[PDB]
Amino acid sequence: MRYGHFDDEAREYVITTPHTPYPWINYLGSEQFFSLLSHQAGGYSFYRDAKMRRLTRYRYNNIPADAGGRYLYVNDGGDVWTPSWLPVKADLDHFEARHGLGYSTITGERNGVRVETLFFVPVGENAEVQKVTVTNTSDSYKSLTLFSFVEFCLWNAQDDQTNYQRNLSIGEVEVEQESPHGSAIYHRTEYRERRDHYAVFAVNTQAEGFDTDRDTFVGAYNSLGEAAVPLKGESANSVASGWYPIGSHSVAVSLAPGESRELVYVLGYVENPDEEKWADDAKQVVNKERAHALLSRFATSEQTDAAFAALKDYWTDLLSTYSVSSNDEKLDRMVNIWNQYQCMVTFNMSRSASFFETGIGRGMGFRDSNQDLLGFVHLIPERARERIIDIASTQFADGSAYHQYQPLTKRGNNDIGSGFNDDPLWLIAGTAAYIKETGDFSILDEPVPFDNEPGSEVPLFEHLTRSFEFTVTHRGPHGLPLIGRADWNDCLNLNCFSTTPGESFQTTENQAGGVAESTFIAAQFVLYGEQYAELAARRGLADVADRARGHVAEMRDALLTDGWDGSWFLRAYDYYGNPIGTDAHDEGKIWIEPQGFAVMAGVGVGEGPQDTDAPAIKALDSVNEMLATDHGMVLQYPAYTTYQVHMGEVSTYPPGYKENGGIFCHNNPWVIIAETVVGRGGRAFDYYKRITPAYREDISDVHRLEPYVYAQMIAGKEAVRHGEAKNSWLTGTAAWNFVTVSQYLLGVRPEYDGLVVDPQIGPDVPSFTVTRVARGATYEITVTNSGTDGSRGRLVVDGTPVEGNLVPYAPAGSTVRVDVTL
Amino acid sequence: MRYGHFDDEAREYVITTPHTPYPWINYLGSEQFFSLLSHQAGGYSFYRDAKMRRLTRYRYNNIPADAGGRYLYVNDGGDVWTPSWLPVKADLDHFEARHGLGYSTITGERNGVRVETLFFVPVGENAEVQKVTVTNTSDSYKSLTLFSFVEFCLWNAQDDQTNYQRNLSIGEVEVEQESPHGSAIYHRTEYRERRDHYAVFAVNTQAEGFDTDRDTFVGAYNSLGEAAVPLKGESANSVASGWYPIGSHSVAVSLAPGESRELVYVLGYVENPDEEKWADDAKQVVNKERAHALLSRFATSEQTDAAFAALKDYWTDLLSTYSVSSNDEKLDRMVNIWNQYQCMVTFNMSRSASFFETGIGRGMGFRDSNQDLLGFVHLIPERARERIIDIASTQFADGSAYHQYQPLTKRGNNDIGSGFNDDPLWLIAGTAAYIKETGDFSILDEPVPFDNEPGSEVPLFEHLTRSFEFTVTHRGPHGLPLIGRADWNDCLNLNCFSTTPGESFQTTENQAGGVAESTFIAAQFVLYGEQYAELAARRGLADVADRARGHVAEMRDALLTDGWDGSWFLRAYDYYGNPIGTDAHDEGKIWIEPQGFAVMAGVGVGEGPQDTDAPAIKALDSVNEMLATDHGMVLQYPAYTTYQVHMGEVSTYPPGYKENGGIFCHNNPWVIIAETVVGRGGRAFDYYKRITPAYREDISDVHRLEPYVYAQMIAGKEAVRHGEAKNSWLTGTAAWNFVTVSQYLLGVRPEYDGLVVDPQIGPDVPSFTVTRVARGATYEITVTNSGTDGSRGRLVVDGTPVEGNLVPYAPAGSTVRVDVTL
Ligand SMILES: OC[C@H]1O[C@@H](O)[C@H](O)[C@@H](O)[C@@H]1O
Ligand SMILES: OC[C@H]1O[C@@H](O)[C@H](O)[C@@H](O)[C@@H]1O
Ligand SMILES: OC[C@H]1O[C@@H](O)[C@H](O)[C@@H](O)[C@@H]1O
Ligand SMILES: OC[C@H]1O[C@@H](O)[C@H](O)[C@@H](O)[C@@H]1O
Repeated sequence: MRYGHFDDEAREYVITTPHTPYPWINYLGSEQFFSLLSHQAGGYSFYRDAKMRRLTRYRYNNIPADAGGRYLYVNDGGDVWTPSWLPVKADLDHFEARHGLGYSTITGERNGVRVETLFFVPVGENAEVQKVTVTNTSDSYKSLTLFSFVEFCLWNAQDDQTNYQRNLSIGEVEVEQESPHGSAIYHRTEYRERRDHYAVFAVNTQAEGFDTDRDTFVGAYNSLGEAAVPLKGESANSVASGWYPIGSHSVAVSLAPGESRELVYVLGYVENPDEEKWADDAKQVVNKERAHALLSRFATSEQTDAAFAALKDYWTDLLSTYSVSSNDEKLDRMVNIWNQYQCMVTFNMSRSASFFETGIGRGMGFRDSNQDLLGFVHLIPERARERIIDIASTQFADGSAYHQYQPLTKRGNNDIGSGFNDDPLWLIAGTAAYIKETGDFSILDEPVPFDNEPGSEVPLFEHLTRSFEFTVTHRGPHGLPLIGRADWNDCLNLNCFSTTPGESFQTTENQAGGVAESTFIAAQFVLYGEQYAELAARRGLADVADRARGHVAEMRDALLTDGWDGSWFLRAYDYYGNPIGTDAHDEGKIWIEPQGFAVMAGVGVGEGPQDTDAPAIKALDSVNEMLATDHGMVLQYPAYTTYQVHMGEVSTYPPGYKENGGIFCHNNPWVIIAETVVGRGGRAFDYYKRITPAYREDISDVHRLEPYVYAQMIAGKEAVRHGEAKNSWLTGTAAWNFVTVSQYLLGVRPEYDGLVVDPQIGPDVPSFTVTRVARGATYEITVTNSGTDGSRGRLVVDGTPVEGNLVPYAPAGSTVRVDVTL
Repeated sequence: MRYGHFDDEAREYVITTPHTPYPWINYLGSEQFFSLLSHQAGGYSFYRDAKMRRLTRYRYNNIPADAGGRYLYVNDGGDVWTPSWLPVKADLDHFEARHGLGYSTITGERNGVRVETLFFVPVGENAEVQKVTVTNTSDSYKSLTLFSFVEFCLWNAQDDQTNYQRNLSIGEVEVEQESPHGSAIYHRTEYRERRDHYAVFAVNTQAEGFDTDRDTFVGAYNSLGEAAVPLKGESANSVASGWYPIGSHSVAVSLAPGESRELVYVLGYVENPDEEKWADDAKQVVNKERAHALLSRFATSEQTDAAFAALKDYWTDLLSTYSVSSNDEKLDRMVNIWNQYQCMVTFNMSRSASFFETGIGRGMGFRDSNQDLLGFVHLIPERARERIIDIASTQFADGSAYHQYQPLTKRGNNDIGSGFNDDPLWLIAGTAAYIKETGDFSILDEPVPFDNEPGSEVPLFEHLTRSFEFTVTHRGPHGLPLIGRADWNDCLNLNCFSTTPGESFQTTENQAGGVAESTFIAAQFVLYGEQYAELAARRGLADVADRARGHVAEMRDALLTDGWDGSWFLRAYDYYGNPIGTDAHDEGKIWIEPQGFAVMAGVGVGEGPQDTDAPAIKALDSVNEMLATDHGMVLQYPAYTTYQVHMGEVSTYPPGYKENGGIFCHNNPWVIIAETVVGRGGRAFDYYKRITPAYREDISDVHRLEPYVYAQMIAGKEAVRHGEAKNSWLTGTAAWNFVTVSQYLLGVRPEYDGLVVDPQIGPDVPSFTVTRVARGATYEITVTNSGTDGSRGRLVVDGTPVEGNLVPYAPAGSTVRVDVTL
């Protein structure tokens, strides 16, 4: 069953019941200011840093989940309710929430009163803005008191929740009932201290009253759903002095039948230059100039409406780079709208804040930066370019890099340090793609430091060389790369050997040496080894290139021998050299990562889909028989039922969950592409459909999480909860699925010397057109598709039949028409 | 107004309403296993380590506060309620909660049904046990279904609340409906991996049904107060697979009028040897032997009742060391019962967990270990002795020590390291007191390592020498000890100079050198310098002693000159040698720490209370005019109204809170004693009364926190919330107040060569007897007291008038009678 439906025209998902299987959130804000917003108005806002600069408080593991948010308590003749349904849970005659691009509306009607709220963060604005519309839809008169509600976080969220001995005493506000454009509350905790910023909560009309103390507003022994002030019908005008500060105003609205009222609220993040902090000599009153300026900017519905439409323009113009038209409206909505939206969010948010990720840790995987870039680089190339240079500057001079990178500080994480031997090659993956997309080889010439050390700068290409050579000099007895702490799979820790709860599986190493090898880094070395060879060759470094090709060929040999178990690739070699991922064993006979990434790199690919002796085909057939379920392909099988001390975290998970038999979506697109590579488009589109939001909307009660975005993890076949997802939104599944549907199924992928036009999607999408803007030009690609295994497209270019699958990059401002037949 | 009353004969505080100003908790367990228990049954349990080994989940900053705990949902013919009132909040005909020593009872009656629950942790047991008694007090028949409720924490509480990406997938249970003695649930999260321990939740009767999944028991979009299973009237028999695991059973009870039912529940922490973890070969089923054994131990009311009484015996026998009988029952109840109880708790719990301290950080201040010891050393000398040796082993070879000590690991905290130059002398304060109490000078001969380094062991006395000499070699231009990062006052950071939110005020040092001095360490050096001199001299090290006396005399000189502002002592010298705590300034003219500790050490004490030119009297008169309020003495005055970058954290607090103008109770007993020293007992007893639980019970609505225990912080005169407390229970206020009332007001303090009998309490306690057991002997001390300033007691010993105030230590098993006249 479903709990809403897609509104393609509006570019929205519309949730028609407050009773979802789990809270479904949206992301607001696209620059420095962000918001988490559920269909019930829960979650929070933060500027830049979701740990140190969080404006509002949100409790993970609340009972019930999503119990606090931005609330507008309606008091209608004594009866108190909220349009978000929660916290109050009053019977609503109508409820609807619409999640769109950088905004959401929530609407509730009860007893002849309808409240619509537009939530969004404006462009060029560090503020969450609420446009409220109250409509008397009854035949009688209405006289209402509306109580707005926000609960503040004391900025640093880790502290706010763990350091009560200090922080129950530092809460401070200022109250400005007669604000230039209405009424406003200032949460200024620690502005007295080292903070040069405060928060503002305001409404563009004169408030009847207010409240900044949470215990006075809500009452003792009261849940948000029973708050005392709204039931009383009148604000308590509480002034906070420590404890829990809130933003709250009462607004009086009288309405004839059919008559409506519009109100605008702003949640703002205001900073001041250090010298400009105080309005007064005594340094007690905050300087509110900038806060008034922001509030002058949203004093009217007309202003607000314009900021909104502008936001709509931003996103409208942003998503013009790639779109498709098909028989299949689910594919269309994913390719054009929801998958691209999700990829921008992963860029803007990294892995900081989610209903699952708790926003306390500020870091993000070096490997995750790089994979994420592949999904948004067609949208924001100049930004992408700047990202590639940021992360590459933290790279150690020996080729390794920090396993985690801080986007806010643009520095590697020292505490975690290095050691994950797949991390380095990921920088090549990022560079190569960025350049194929833009043709900006100039970046390779850009100066980049090692470990952010001034005067150590070398051309970026030399960094790729460090990354390439790192694997060459760190191989094991079989010639496969040493795994180090882990490869892509963080829970594969072969140098951990831990028996002590609370030691870090990824960092702690209880045995010093060993020979642990990974087939996945091997496959990655062949794949991104050849991309590096391509870049060195074009660069004019022919000697370096042929030589790197030489290593790549060596790794290709190793995989197909020491890396091959007979019907699929081994996953790794352990500390003592015994194989991992072999049919000889009982559990973890087969792992998905090396099967997909290795065939992604042509290793084992024979003559065709018919070449069933081709290892790549044996592997892919093994992946189908042993790992693929209706819900996606599981990570390995069988899952580990007892703890394997030699293998780190992977076996600490119960069968069917996460890295132990979970369906890790991130790595499924690897098999999908591998399937287009070997020439089985139908099987590739099948797999892609099994894990894609649009196609899972029907089984929402199983999925639980948002039907519009990818989640990291869907419980595998050995979990009772199979089909159930966790960890939605922030995941490399987005980037890799976009790259899969856009470049391999649809078949439109940038190359250095032109645009490949190679569709591989199977019979289920017989016809489609792709519109893409590449190098200033627009290509219109009209595909007629039998979808037959091993059929590749013939291009007709601008009315003239051509040979091969590459289309030459036309000049900027050009329109090229490409006819493809499969 | 009050919310209960003291029950002295039961040794309990009884809270007669569920509607306290704030949740009032108790501590259960006295060995390895502890529980936090509010008057509403909220809080949690943990074994040893409140961070890594926490059995049950508790949310700080819940709305409303205290919303989850151990709940027994009563379903009486459809009407669902709880005896703890919360979560459900059903109208109760009767409610009462009684907090006693290591146990509590909670009782609720609604519609002819009464449920009494005895909560306690048994001696020699790692388990919280609940004795439930259901009594049909109506004239009609009753048929009830009781639903027990516990919500598990996934052991590591920091992880459990921040690592959802991993931990929403690792929740596991086992359900045993037919347990040897009833029904039991096993929470075994991560037992699959590195944990050798699980938890058990059971009832000594056959359960009708069960539930281990929180979302099924409580329901979607439901608060604990609305849980779905109890409303339904029947358990859902949920099996937890990830998400949130709970312990819950339904029990069917039918009752004729007047007839009652008794049920026993156990919350248990069961470990297994590594080789004994599994009942099965497949290693899937937990070995429940030890869990069954524990449950066999509490299968009956008779067993339970005996464990209870034994617990009562433990505490009855434990608090036999010191008691007083007086006209004043509040003094009596504090001296005999509540103050002594609180001191044991600080020992057992350190600073790990309370409703204000969040149990995530495992550490405790080195200085706090030492001061705490002074309050419980008469109770548990052998343990104390072991503590003194534990902390002293982490001390660096140069005299400094870790500022924080881990009691569980018996290791100094490395991350925080050293630098707080008052910390070292605190080890002398601990040793000297322990030895005066016991006469065990043998400890001074004990081998102790520096920084836990094998082979570095030196006699303990040498450690005291390191501590003594550390101050001698770390003095400033005026001859006062360099403050380092801070002295006792952690928020006095003179080498911080920070302007960056999130830098640690106590550790980060933005300026390398300076000359910051502290008068408080100076006073501490004179006080504990002379104790050290006494110990070296007795030890036979005459040269070392006279020499240390020499330094002590030098420090005395410095304080009364470079340390004296005219009418009180300066607080310190800053980084650039400018005074802090001087009448020349506008804010922080006077600080309390150096006034009390310095006169505690006789610095400035003249001829008598009449000697008004004596600096000690000027200082103490200054403390009275400028710092003392009806609620206690404030920390400094006036409080800082703007941030002082040169002074660290102290000024980040708003006036009247914590270290900036808050009433820090810990340091008030310093002035109180200093007042008995100068000979003003009435003023000393006045001050003591202003901050003591028994005497504040009347103004509970102001205090807010528990009226039976000391809190760390009462808002000072410049806070609007003046009179309001925070941070109850875990504080050095307990130790120091006990030492104040027991040794200085009442006047009974151990010395090396005998027992001083020197009362100084003022007119308000005209007569009292003290019963003290010291060195195996019992002293009965009968005081007749005019309470006149400057009157000190004349001892008559065993019928014979004697001279001076010292009574010779009689042999073990003796009874000495001491008559005192004042
Ligand atoms: O780190 C512990 C310290 O935190 C500071 O913020 C508090 O003001 C102080 O009372 C406490 O000792
Ligand atoms: O464990 C597999 C993957 O897990 C993800 O949670 C991490 O972000 C990613 O870096 C890793 O490759
Ligand atoms: O450190 C982040 C990692 O945490 C592990 O517990 C998870 O299994 C893995 O998916 C994730 O990448
Ligand atoms: O800050 C003053 C006091 O604060 C307490 O929290 C610290 O534990 C104690 O060491 C210090 O003396």
